[PDB]
Order: sequence, then structure tokens, then C-alpha cells
Amino acid sequence: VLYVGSKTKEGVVHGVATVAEKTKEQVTNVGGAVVTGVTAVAQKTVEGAGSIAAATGFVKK
Amino acid sequence: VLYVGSKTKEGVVHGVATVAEKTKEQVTNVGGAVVTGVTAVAQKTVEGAGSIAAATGFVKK
Amino acid sequence: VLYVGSKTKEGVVHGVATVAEKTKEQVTNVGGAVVTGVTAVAQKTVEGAGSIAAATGFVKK
Amino acid sequence: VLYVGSKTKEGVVHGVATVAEKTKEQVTNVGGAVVTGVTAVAQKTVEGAGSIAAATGFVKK
Amino acid sequence: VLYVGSKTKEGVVHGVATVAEKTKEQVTNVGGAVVTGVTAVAQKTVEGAGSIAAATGFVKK
Amino acid sequence: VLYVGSKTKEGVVHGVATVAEKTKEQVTNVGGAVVTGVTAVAQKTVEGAGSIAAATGFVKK
Amino acid sequence: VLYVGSKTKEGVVHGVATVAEKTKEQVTNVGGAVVTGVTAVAQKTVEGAGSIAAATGFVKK
Amino acid sequence: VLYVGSKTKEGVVHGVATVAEKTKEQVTNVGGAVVTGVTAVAQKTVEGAGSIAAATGFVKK
Amino acid sequence: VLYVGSKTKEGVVHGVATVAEKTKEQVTNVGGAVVTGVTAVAQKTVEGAGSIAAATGFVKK
Amino acid sequence: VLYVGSKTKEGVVHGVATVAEKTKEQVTNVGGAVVTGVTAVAQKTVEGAGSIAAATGFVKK
Repeated sequence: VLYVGSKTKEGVVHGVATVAEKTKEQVTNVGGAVVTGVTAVAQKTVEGAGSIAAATGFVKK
Repeated sequence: VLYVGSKTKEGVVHGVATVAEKTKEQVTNVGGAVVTGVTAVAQKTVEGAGSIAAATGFVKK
Repeated sequence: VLYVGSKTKEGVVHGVATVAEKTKEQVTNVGGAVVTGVTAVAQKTVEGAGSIAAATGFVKK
Repeated sequence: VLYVGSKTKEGVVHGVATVAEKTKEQVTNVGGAVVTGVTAVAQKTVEGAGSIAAATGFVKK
Repeated sequence: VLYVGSKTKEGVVHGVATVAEKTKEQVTNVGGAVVTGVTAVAQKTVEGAGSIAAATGFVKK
Repeated sequence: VLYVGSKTKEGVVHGVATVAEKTKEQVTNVGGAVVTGVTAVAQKTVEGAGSIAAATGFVKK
Repeated sequence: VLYVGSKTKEGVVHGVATVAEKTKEQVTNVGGAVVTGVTAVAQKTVEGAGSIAAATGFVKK
Repeated sequence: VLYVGSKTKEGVVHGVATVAEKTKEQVTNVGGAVVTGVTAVAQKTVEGAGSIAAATGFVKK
Repeated sequence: VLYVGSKTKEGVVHGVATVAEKTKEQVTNVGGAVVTGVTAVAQKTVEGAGSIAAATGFVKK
Repeated sequence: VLYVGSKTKEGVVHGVATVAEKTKEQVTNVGGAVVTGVTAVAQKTVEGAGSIAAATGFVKK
């Protein structure tokens, strides 16, 4: 027997509940990067890379 | 027997609850990077890299 | 028998509850990096790197 | 028998509850790095590195 | 028998509760690094490094 | 001016989040009363009565 | 001016978050009363009565 | 001016977070009353009565 | 001026966090009353009565 | 001026955090009254009575 893999869970998200009450919100940006409100995200990668909520102002070369 | 893997959990998030009440919010940015409000995120990587909530103002080369 | 792995948990987050009440919030940035409000995040990496809430003002080369 | 691994837990976070009440908050930044409000995060790394809440003003080379 | 590993716990955090009440908070930064409010974080590393709440003003080379 | 009532809140419930993970549940009853799993309920009464989660085995007269 | 009432809050519940993880639960009853799992409930009463989680085995008259 | 009431709070519950992890639970009853797991409940009463988590085995008359 | 009431708080509960980890629990009852696990409850009463976590075995008349 | 009441707090509970870890618990009862685990409860009463965690075996008349 070579039962290498079974009943496995790799990068999983599964019981999640959120509530958000706002009166105002004023996300505002100039030449930059905003990431906001990220919830319930999963992933798996082989021989690569991973990123979920990445911001970068810029990359000047 | 070579039961190498079983009933495994690698990068998992599974019982989560949040509440947010705001009257105002004024995320504001100039030439930079904002990451805000990140919740319930999982992942797995082989032979790569990982990042979840990364900010970077810029990369000038 | 070579029961190498079983019932394992590597990078897991699973019972979590948060409440946030604000009247104002004024995240503000100029040329920099803000990471704010990071909750319930898990991951696993082989032969790479890991980062969860990384900020960097900039990287001038 | 070579029961090398079993019922293991490596980088786990699992019973957590927080409450935050604010009237104002004024995170403010200029050319720097802010990390704020980091809760309930776990991870595992092989042959790499780890970081959870890292800030860096900048890296001038 | 070679029961090398079992019922192990390496880098775990699991019963935690916090409450924070503030009227104002004025995190403020110029060219530096702020890390603030870090709670309930665990991790494991093989052949690498570890860091949880690291701040660095800058690294000029 | 007789500004008797304004901007009032009488019996209100408004920011609420719950998560429940079970493998089994075996509510079982014989001749009795079970109330179970009651969440997020509000009401107002004038010149009457109120009840939310009331159980009564029986009323033999 | 007779500003009798304003910006009032009478019987209110408003920022609440819960998580429950169970493997088994075996609520069981014979001729009695069970109330279980009551969360986030509010109410107001004039000239009456109030009750939220009341159990009574029986009332034999 | 007769500013009798203003910005009042009478019977309020508002920032609350709980986590519960169980493997088994065996609530069991015979002819009696069980109240269990009561959280985040508020109310107001005029000229009446109040009760939140009341148990009574029975009332034989 | 007759500023009789203002910015008042009467029966309030507002910053609260709890964590409970159990392996078993065996609440068991015969002809009696159990109240268990009561958290974060507030109320106000005029010209009546109040009770929060009351148990009574029985009332034989 | 008749500034009779202002910025008052009557029966309030507001910054509270608890953690409980148990392996077993065996609350058990016969014909009696158990109250157990009562936390974070407030109330106000006019011209009535108050009780929070009252137990009574029985009242035979």
C-alpha cells in the first residue's frame, strides 16, 4: 500500500461570518495602491508563488 | 504500509466571526500603499513564496 | 509500517471572534506603507518564505 | 513501526476572541511603515523564513 | 517501534481573550516604523528564521 | 415645543455575527419542551407581556 | 421647550460576535424544559412583563 | 427648558465577543429545567417585572 | 433650566470577551434547576422586579 | 439651573475578559438548584428588587 494522500485539506477556509455597518467611508488615493475589505480567500500553489492582498505604490525602473 | 499522508490540514482557517461598526472612515493615500481589513485567508505553497497582506510604498531602481 | 504523517495540523487558525466599534478612523499616508486590521490568516510554505502583515516604506536602489 | 509523525500541531492558533471600541483613531504616516491591528495568524515554514508583523521604514542602497 | 513523534505541539497559541477601550489613539510616524496591537500569533520554522513583531527604522547601505 | 420623542431606539438588535460548527447534534425530547439556537431577536410591547425563548414542560390543570 | 425624550436607547444589543465548535452535543429531556444557546436578544415592555430565557418543568394545579 | 431626557442608555449591551470549543456536551434532564448558554441580552421594563435566565423545576399547587 | 437627565447609563454592559475550551461537560439534572453559562446581560426595571440568573428547584404549595 | 442628573452611571460593567480551560466538568443535580458560570451582568431597579445569581433548593409551603 502507498496511501500517499488522503482526506487532505491544503489552503482551505470554510466557516466565516462578518457584519459591517458604516455611515461614511472615503477611500481616497493619489498615485498609490489601496487594498481594502478582503475576506474568505484560499489558494494553493505548486512551484510558483502566492499572494493574497498585496499593495504596491509603484515600481520605477 | 506507507501511510505517508492522511487527515492532514496545512494552511486552514475555519471558524471565524467578526463585526465592525464605524461612523466614518477616511482611508487616504498619496504615492503609497494601504492594505486594510483583511480577514479569513489561508494558503499553501510548495517551492515558491507566500504573502498575505503585504504593502510596499514603491521600489525605485 | 511507515506511518510518516497523520492527523497533522500545520499552519491552522480555527476558532476566532472579534468585534470592533469605532466612531472615526482616519488612516492617512504619504509615500509610506500602512497595513491595518489583519485577522484570521494561516499558511504553509515549503522551500520558500512566508510573510503575513509586512509593510515597507520603500526600497530605493 | 516507524510512527514518525502523528496528531501533531505546528504553528496553530485556535481559541481567540477580541473586542475593540474606539471613538477616534488617526493612524498617520509619512514615508514610513505602519502595521496595526494584527490578530489570529499562524504559519509554518520549511527551509525558508517566517515573518508575521514586520515593518520597515525603507531600505536605501 | 520508532514512535519518533506524537501528540506534539510546536509553536501553538490557543486560549486567549482581550478587551481594549480607547477614546483616542494617535499613532503618528515620520520616516520610521510602528508595529502596534499584535495578538495571538504562532509559527514554526525549519532551517530558516523567525520573527513576529519586528520594526526597523531603515537600513541605509 | 413638546419634542416628546425623537431618535429613539426601543428593543433593537443590530450588529451580530455567529458561526457554529458541529459534527453531531441529537436534540431529543419526550413529553417536554426544547428551545435551542435563538439569535438576534427584538421586540416592544405596550400594555401586554413579552417573552422570547420560553419553554414549559406542560401545564396540567 | 419640553425636550422630554431624545437620542435614547432602551433595551438595545448591538455589537456581538460568537463562535462555537462542538464535536457532539446530546441535549436530552424527559418531561422537562431545556433552553439552550440564546444570544443577542433585546426588548422593551410597558405595563406588562418581560422574560428572555425562561424554563419551567411544569405547572401542576 | 425641561430637558428631562437625553442621550440615555437604559438596559444596553454592546461590545461582546465569545468563543466556545467543546468536544462533547451532554445536557440531560428529567422533570427539571435547564437554561444554558445565554449571552448578550438586554431589556427594559416599566411597571412590570424582568427576568433573563430563569429556571424552575416546577410549581405544584 | 431643568436638565433632569442626560448622558446617563443605567444597567449597561459593554466591553466583554470570553473564551471557553472544554473536552467534556455533563450537565445533568433530576427534578431540579440548572442555570449555566450566563454572560453579558443588562436590564432596567421601574416599579417591578429584576432577576438575571435565578434557579429554583420547585415551589410546592 | 436644576442640573439634577448628568453623565451618570448606575449599574454598569464595562471592561472584562475571562479565559476558562477545563478537561472535564460534571455539574450534577438532584432536586436542587445550580447556578454556575455567571459573568458580566448589570442592572438597575426602581421600587422593586434585584437579584443576579440566586439559587434556591425549593420552597415547600
